[PDB]
Amino acid sequence: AIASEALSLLSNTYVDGTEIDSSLRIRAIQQMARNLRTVLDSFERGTA
Amino acid sequence: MPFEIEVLLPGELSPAETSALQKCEGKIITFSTLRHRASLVDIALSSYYINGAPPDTLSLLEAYRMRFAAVITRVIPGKLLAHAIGVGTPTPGLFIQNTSPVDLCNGDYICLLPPVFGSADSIRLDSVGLEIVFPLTIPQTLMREIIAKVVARAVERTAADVICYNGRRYELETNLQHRDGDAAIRTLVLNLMFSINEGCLLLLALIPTLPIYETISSWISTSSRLGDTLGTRAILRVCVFDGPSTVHPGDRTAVIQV
Amino acid sequence: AMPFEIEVLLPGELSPAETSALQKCEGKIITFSTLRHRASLVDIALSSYYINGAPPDTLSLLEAYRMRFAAVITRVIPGKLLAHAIGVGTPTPGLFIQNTSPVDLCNGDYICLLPPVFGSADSIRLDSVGLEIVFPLTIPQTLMREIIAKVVARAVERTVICYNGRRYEAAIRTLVLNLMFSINEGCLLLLALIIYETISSWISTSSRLGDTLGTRAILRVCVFDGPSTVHPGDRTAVIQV
Amino acid sequence: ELAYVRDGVIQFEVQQPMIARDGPHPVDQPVHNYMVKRIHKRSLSAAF
Amino acid sequence: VNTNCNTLDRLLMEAKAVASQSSTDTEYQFKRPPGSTEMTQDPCGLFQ
Repeated sequence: AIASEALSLLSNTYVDGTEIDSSLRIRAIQQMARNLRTVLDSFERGTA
Repeated sequence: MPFEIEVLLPGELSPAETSALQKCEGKIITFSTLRHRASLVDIALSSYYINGAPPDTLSLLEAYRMRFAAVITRVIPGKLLAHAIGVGTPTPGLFIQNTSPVDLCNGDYICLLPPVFGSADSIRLDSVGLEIVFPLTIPQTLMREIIAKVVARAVERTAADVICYNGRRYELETNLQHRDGDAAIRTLVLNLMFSINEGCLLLLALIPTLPIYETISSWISTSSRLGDTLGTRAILRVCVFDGPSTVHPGDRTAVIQV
Repeated sequence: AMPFEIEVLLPGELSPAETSALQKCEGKIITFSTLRHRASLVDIALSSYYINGAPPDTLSLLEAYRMRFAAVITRVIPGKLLAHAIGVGTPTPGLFIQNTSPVDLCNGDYICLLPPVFGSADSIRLDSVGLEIVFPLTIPQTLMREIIAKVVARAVERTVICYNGRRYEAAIRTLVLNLMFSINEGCLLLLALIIYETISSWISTSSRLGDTLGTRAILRVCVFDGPSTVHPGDRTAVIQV
Repeated sequence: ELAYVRDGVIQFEVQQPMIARDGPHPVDQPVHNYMVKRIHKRSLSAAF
Repeated sequence: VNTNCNTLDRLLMEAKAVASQSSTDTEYQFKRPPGSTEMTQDPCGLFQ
């Protein structure tokens, strides 16, 4: 799942040329990607 | 030399209960023995126990006289501290607060009495489970009125509670009695005798009008230490420099050690 | 660890002999209502005591003298008065005393005070302002009871004091209205034991009168390079506590 | 971005002046005040 | 212990360094003085 008021940021991007590019992107993108790859490696694992 | 006591706290209790007791800054406790290294169970209510049995209001009084009083001032964010007040002479005057609803004046004689007005702010604990009790700070003058009328029912206990002050009337409570509180009555069954000698029959030879000197000296010393054991003895003295002249309940004050 | 000071306010244009009497008056013990660095004169005069129309009798004047703060007067600038405040733990001064009592004193004994019952012989009568400044006595705490009980044992019948080797010899008439029956009540309560509001008086009133007539000493004498006996009217060193 | 946020306590400190009096005595100066404050979010929309 | 419903395993948490249960000096077995510090080991009152 993805939580509301945080699923809303990745449901669409209305930003254009953000000034502070590091404040609220990596704590969202990395935090969600460490999960988006756990679900993928889950298929790599459940075969065993 | 202010003999310092260090009572550092185990960490099992979450950081909330340190800010829940930080409303208890500058309050007194009574140590059984004295040493610069101690623990937290040393002054929890379970340490004031007797026989493994819950003490009463009376067997809690004779506990104070033996155990030393000290003034805590500051909760170090890691440990605790106390200024041993009974014997040594701390040059910087220790701050206390008056948890008892009774107004103070500049120059009072405060003593230690277990709570009677109805409720206090003793704190419990959920990890280690230590119940630390507090005493109250009160003037000697009204305390001598309290102990009389508590023993007034203590002598009814082995035979067969409202006081006025400040325009106020505060009740007191009395636990279940112990058949040995004997000793709590043996404070005056020995004292009433040492008040009368051959010079006290003439004190009846002049009654309808309102070898004698020895009864006019011997009785005087008796009268000071009739309640010194029957109660306790003021350990401090109050004085303020340029604050408001009246100390209210629930607030700090400035005292000095006798 | 610094000392306390009290500064007394003095009026102006006083006669040049009473203002000299304050040059004759140094070393006595003065009792203070509250410790304040800005202090007037009248506050340590007899008029700022427990007056209910009359100067306070010793029956409660002793209670005041014990409840009130203490001090020792020292050298006086022609302008203002300097006196050291004692009773808090003021550290290690060169503190002396002037004994104001008809009794004698030796070296190595505790000194306390008591309210005068004898006279008003050494106090200052400032007839210009109409205000009286009074002072207590200084007796050893070996005689605190042997000075009090001995004069009132005489005062019970109507209704020689020895120390160091000098064979020497109103405010009391109110005090005996609370003591004659203070022991007759023990006599009665011996029969009353062998009611809940009968023990309500005696234990509390006896204890109100007991702590106060078993007093403790606040000064003790000391001399390093000097005599070993101080007579009434000297200036010799002591130590607080 | 006041959207990907839950709460904040922006607490500040003030002074407590002490009028320097005459000859000393123990007063034991106060330490700080340190009041803490809560944050509350409102919002408003339109219709067109 | 009032937390009987908040745990799913604690036996391995509660059996390391329990305090002493009796005096270690007396000619007899007296009780534990409240000024004790000895962490004796007890497998006995563990499972009863």
